[PDB]
Amino acid sequence: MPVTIELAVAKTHKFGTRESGDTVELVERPGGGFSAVLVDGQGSGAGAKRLSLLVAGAAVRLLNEGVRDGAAARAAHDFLYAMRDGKVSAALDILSVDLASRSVLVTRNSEVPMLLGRNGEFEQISESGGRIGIYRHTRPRVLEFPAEPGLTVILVSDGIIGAGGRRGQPLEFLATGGRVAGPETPAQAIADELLEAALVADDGRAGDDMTVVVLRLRNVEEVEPIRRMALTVPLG
Amino acid sequence: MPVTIELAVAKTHKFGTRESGDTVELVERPGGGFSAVLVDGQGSGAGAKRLSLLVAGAAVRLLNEGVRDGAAARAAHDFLYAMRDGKVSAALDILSVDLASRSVLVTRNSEVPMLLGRNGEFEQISESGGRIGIYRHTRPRVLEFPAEPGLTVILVSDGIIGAGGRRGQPLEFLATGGRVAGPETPAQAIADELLEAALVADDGRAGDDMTVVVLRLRNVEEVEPIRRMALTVPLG
Ligand SMILES: [Mg+2]
Ligand SMILES: [Mg+2]
Ligand SMILES: [Mg+2]
Ligand SMILES: [Mg+2]
Repeated sequence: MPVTIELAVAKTHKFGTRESGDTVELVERPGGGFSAVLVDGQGSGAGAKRLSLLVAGAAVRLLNEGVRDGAAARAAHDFLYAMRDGKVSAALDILSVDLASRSVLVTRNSEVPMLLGRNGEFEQISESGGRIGIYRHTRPRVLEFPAEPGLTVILVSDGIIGAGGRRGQPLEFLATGGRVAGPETPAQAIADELLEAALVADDGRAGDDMTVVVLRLRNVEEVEPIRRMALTVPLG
Repeated sequence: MPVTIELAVAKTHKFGTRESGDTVELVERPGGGFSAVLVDGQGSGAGAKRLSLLVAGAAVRLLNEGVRDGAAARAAHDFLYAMRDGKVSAALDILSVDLASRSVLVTRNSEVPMLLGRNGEFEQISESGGRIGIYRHTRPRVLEFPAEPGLTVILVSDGIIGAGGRRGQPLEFLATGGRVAGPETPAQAIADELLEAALVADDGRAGDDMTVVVLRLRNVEEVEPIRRMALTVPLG
């Protein structure tokens, strides 16, 4: 069947800082479809943000050129490894729906778990290639799923996994994801609600930058092929 | 005053084609804030889309690197002029919220009117540099406005302006914009309703790719700096 892609993001910064070192960039693939690049750079605040932007940018450039996701992740690593002399790490994920291969690809270098929903049944997946920027020969670990209606992917930054840690009551990630992801729940509502649960776990003072990325594939129930995108930034 | 920023896009393609030649890409600005890059490649279909992705990708790269918006537009022009040997053109606009300068910039090489909302009313503005790609000495025109509550910018592709040509009754752009953009209307609803007005004017058969980009700055009504992004698109 034809598929509709919903992607959504909800994110905030560590309490006490004025910006996040987590970057999510969205890029249109020249073969059709889209990618989200999630980078969580070492550190917080201004410097962390500058570097996460450039790391994301290294991957986004290559994706724009139709370079394959794995190669793009390796390039982002090579960039960070060269520019910071093997001293700074970052978590990197690339989450793609490739409308030419009819596939969802997840290229992971993060050491944070993800959730996968298969028609409402969620599981936690710990497979990743670990962080980029430090080991010379770092490689992504890769997941590929047929792009069918009912597939959901939830990717987070470590600030979500860390929520509650301050008071020794860590967020139960898999349990909270399955809870919030109802059958008709839109991607944005999953992302919003997972982030809110993490914020409640940190008593409203994020202990680290927090980012939730949700992909939901569903059946087509809009007849005109309209593409939409929206960004909201409160408190600019 | 502090502002909450909404950016929304609604877009579809020319009837009888399978893809749009118009591209919108979003990029986070290193100095703080973001840019939307709108490109309408010459013609329609896959050729036009290749061209517009090529230009948009260049402009995103430059803005990610911190190249100032007017310089970025000229460099995107230099890139197209080189890659296609001076033979092909594109309409380009860059719409930026610069959170370091507290301003909204519109860098124009499109030759398509825009709408500007302020003082509780709308105006149509045609100031622009030429299309990019062909003329060696192309330069952007840059409009800047303070980033304050109550500011709206609506950018469109020429398929919106030309809607209603077939039936003899062109879409009334300013009247429609003012009608659909009431004080409390969200950016996505404005984008959607203007797109639909254009589709209706073309009797449900889009005469040329149609893209609506809406930026709305509003008073802060929220308390947590939680950024949200959403993309909804066919795979298909
Ligand atoms: Mg970080
Ligand atoms: Mg982190
Ligand atoms: Mg065109
Ligand atoms: Mg056009």
